[PDB]
Amino acid sequence: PSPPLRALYESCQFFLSGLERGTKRRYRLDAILSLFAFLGGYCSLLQQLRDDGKQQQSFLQMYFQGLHLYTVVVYDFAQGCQIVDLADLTQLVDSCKSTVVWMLEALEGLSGQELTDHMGMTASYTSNLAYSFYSHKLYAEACAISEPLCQHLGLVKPGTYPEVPPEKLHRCFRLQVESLKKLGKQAQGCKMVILWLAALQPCSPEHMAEPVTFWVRVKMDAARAGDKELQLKTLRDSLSGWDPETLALLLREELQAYKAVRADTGQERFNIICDLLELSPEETPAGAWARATHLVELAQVLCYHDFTQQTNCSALDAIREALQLLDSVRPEAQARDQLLDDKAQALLWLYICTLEAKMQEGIERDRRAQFEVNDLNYEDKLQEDRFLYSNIAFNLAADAAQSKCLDQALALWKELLTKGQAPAVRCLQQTAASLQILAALYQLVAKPMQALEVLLLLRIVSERLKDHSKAAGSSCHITQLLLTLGCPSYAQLHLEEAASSLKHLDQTTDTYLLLSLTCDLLRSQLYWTHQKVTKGVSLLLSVLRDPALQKSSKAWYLLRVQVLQLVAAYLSLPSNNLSHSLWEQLCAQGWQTPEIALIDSHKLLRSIILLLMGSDILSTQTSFLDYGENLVQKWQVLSEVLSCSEKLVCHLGRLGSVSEAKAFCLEALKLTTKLQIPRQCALFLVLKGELELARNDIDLCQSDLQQVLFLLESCTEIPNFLSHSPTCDCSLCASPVLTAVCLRWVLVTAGVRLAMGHQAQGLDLLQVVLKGCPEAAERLTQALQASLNHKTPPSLVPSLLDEILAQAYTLLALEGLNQPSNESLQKVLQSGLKFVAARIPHLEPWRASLLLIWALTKLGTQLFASSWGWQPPSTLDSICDSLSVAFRGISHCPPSGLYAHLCRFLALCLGHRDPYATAFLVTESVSITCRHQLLTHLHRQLSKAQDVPLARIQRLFSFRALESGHFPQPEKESFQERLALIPSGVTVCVLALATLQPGTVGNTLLLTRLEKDSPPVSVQIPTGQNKLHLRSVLNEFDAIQKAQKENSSCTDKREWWTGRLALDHRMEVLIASLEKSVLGCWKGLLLPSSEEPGPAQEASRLQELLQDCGWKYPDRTLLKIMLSGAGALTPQDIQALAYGLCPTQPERAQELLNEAVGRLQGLTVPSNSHLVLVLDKDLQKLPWESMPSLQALPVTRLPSFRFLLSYSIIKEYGASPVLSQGVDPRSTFYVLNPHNNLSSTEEQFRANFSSEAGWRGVVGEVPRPEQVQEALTKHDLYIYAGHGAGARFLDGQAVLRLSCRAVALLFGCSSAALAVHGNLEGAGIVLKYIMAGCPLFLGNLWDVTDRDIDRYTEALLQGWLGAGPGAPLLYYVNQARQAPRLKYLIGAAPIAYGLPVSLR
Ligand SMILES: [Zn+2]
Repeated sequence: PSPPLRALYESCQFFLSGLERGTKRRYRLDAILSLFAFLGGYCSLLQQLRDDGKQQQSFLQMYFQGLHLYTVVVYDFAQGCQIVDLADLTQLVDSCKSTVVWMLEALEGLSGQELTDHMGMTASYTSNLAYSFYSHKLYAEACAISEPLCQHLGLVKPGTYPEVPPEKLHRCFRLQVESLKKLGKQAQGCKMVILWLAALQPCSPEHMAEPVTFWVRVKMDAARAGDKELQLKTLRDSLSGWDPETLALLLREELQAYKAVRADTGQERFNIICDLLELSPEETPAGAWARATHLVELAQVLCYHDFTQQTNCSALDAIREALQLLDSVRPEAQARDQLLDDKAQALLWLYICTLEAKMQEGIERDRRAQFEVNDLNYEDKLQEDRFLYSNIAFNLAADAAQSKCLDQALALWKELLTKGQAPAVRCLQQTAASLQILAALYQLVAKPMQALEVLLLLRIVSERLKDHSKAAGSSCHITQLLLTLGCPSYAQLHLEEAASSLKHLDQTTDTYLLLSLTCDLLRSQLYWTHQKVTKGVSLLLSVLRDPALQKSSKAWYLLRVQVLQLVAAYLSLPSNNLSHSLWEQLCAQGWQTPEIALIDSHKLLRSIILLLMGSDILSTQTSFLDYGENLVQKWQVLSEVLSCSEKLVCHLGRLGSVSEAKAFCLEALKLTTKLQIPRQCALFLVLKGELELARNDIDLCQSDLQQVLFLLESCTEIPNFLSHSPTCDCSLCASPVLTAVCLRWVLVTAGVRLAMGHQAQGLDLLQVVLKGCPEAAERLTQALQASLNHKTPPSLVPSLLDEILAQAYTLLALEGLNQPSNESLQKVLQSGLKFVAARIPHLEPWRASLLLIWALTKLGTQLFASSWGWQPPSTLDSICDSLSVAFRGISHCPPSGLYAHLCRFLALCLGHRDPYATAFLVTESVSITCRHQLLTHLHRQLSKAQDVPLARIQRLFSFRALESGHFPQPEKESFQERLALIPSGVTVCVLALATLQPGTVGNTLLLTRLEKDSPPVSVQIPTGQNKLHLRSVLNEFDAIQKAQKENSSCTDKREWWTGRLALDHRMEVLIASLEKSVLGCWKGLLLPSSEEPGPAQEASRLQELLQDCGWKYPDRTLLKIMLSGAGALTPQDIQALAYGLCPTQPERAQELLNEAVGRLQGLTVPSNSHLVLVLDKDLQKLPWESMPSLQALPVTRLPSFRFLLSYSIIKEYGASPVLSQGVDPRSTFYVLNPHNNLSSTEEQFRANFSSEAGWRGVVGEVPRPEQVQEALTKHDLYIYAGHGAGARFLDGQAVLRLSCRAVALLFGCSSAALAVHGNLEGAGIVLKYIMAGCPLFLGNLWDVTDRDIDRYTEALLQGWLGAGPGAPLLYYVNQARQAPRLKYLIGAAPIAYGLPVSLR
């Protein structure tokens, strides 16, 4: 009784002493006995509460303390639970559940204060027990121990549990809801969430956020599980008789939660918005406000999903209704900050929906909208299409109205956010996201400065929202945009702000790593612009080797794209910077030239865009899944694609490849046509005009310029923009992109005028361009100063404006050469040289061009005649040094036209003083564009791979595979290593034309003979001093071709035949003039040497005497080569040699040479050998093979010297089977009469091609690409007799993809001919065939009139196919030229490309 109760105090003291002894002592199984003792004490406490009648508060506090001690002991036990004590924790939790039921009963009738104190202690004990149980994964036990609490909690009216701790209430509720979700209680979890909401009802909605989030989570789990009844059981029906305003707020919060989740939620949001519309009234301006907000949300939902049938409303109609409602609303002073940014969101989504409608309409419009003799210009015609009228259907004046919405939204948001006071908008998150989308859209439409304004505002929001990741992201974007414009200094402050803000994040999230990598990449870029390349390479290498760059995610892909662009920027630097050690480290990654990196970046961008919006946008032949960041990323990817295309087009146009540049330009034009943006269209049209100018197509360029003028006059809401003042605010002057387009327009117009011969107008226009560029730069500087407000004009602002000025200076100086008398522009060379010298590693090719102009100006002939040893019967030091420093500038990536001029001019200057250097320079000036294309093709093959022959071929062709030092020590070392690799018994001859004027054809021929174990031999032949110049021969050849075309179209055949005979006589005269008037006595350099001893002895003896005779440079090899053919030497050529080499005592030299020829007469036996001819773009047209002296030798022509070495490498690695085993006359595929325009050819060649062995053929129709595919890859002999080479079926790009393993006999009109458009190098299918690795290629050089090509084909085929086991094809090729009636008109057409090929 009372004494026992008094003893119960002593018992409690003893229990406290035991607990002190049991402190940190896990009772384990003895916890059960402790709980039994506690249950006895609880019975005693019930008896005391009966006796209590702080009468009972003291006993309640004692019981609470005992329960707290028991809870602490159970928490320790669960901390040391492991596998076993969990079972003991079950009994402990049963006892604790009995105690919790007792505590809940005691908490009843707690009146006040204790109702928040005793119930608070009960809640704390329950929370501790629940944490211990749930942490032990005892979901069922925790649910059982927590069921009594929330059940009565939720059931009780709002008065109960008043002002209870929301966190404590959340803690139990969150634990129970999480346990239900993990167990998948489904309905039970939803009802518990309902009780959670009911209990917390009298409070502000931020406390309701977590329940709502849990409701959305459980609903979406039901969604993955296929449940829909829960989704039907929405908040409206669930909450039932609740206050409508709270229900509307809860539905809005649920809508935002559904926007957050990463799943497709179109229908759920539609249901929520419809329910919001039903709840809202339409008799109160607050109702109008709610209706407008719901309408803009409905517009967001409908702008991407198709729900028209069940809504009977369009996005535009809904958004216009919302706009009218918003404009009608009269606000209240405290809530104006919501009407602002409500209007802004509405206008922005209006713009987005109108753009989407335009895109869909254009896609549908474009989708439903859908026999010349030579095929030289087939790919050009195929590339070109008719879409210029679409541009007229493109520049509608609705664009100003469309952009007005975005401008007004920006203005309203600026007014909202500028003021210092914290914004009162309910959700700043959505404002920040919409600001990001607006900035992306502004970038996409080529309005950069306005986009920067938005980004500054986004950072302001990040500070208010205290979210550190977005501050770093926005600062990185700001720095990237600032550097793209060309302001180096203003990038650094924002970069440092990003670096400072980066620190406040956990160092394990992907965000931290991505931001750190981006900042390091930006630092590397900033070093590149500030001449710190040495550590920039280190930073770039550390970024590249980092394994986290390869993680599969869309955010990392854009970082990879930017890294690739920076790699391309680094790969465009002269070898003086860095060092040898870092160069192969950089090249070891797998990118050897900037264009390779740019192409990889473009491919990555296309792959990214493929994953986001399908593929209908890019080309004509899924769902968007708006997810948050996807909306921003779409516009970002489109803008990046456009910028990458612009860079690629500019670089490829500069290099000298025009076909690829035109392809990229047309693709970009199509893309800009679909989106309906005139500003980008104008820039790409101007670039296309510039590309067309280089091909000499004046009218097409003029049409494109007219289109540019029409578009410029369309958006401006002799052209008028030339008269603008230096300072202006018009749309053309306010924006830098438009200013760049306008400045390019005048350059292209001046180029066209100069081409047409209208001089003195092009100079006038180019003066305008030169004057205009710096003033535009200064206006851009002022504009950037106003926006960013640092109030300090930042250093310099280099940009694309610099390149425009450089090219303008180049063209002005080049025009200066042709008119030497005008002093006013004779200082432009100096001015441009100073201007370029300022930016050394940025305008190097332009510096090289200006230096070449300076050298040719100082040229003022016999000036180069003291370096060679044959004269036809110090300034040099300065020219050599200047040309050397110009050569080292562009060696790493030379333009295809300036390199040849530099190389051949320097080779002329050096002369026989350094034979090795002269030979290297002459060899390094032929077929450079082919070398670039082969490097790109090799990279494509190697990338397809995931090899050793490919690696060695890459080393042989790379521009940087050499050591360091002076000029030309590494060049000579590499050249000697190449020379040691020459196959035996092969003599290589290079014929190139030395051009003085960099636009015309010269009159100097350079000849080089390269041989194994022999020093190189070089010589120069001037042809301007004698009649019958080289240009005379070229003009006569062109005249003969045009006369043949004229004579082809006639009716009477008498005149036809007479004209044909006269033309044949003219061609014979031309062929004779080639040998007897151009080469002269030096025909012997193209003949095989001698192996019998005795010519060497005679050469040595003659050398000793001729040294005294007056030979300025004595060479034994020259005499050996000339005397190896002593039999064919005529008296006149002997006189020419003696007079040229020996001007001191010509008479004695003539006598000695005559005696030497007499001694060597007869005892000459030239033997097996092979000659390779390397010709430049102008000499390739002439038939060198049909000279009388060369009509007895095997001759083939190759694009360059490195190709022979590549053939040797392939033969050593045993890839090519033809040059190892021999063309087998069993695998033949012939194409006869694709389109039936020929009749007699079929009749003649049908039987001759039918009755054979293994001759698969197709005759009558056009072969499908698969057949020719397998006929070129797998067969051995491919023959085509149709008109043209066949580019209609197998275009060059299809050929490049293959491996060529056959010999192609193309018997068509101009099959082997290379098209020379302007100053560009030759282009043809033969080049692609050689790139694919063709052992031999045969084709005609000029157009043929048929009926004699028949006889030539018959003779050649019969002879070579009936030869026998094995014979050289070149012998029968030379023997078959006598069959036709016209021996020089049709017999001289065929030529051979490749290496000699024989049968088994
Ligand atoms: Zn203006």
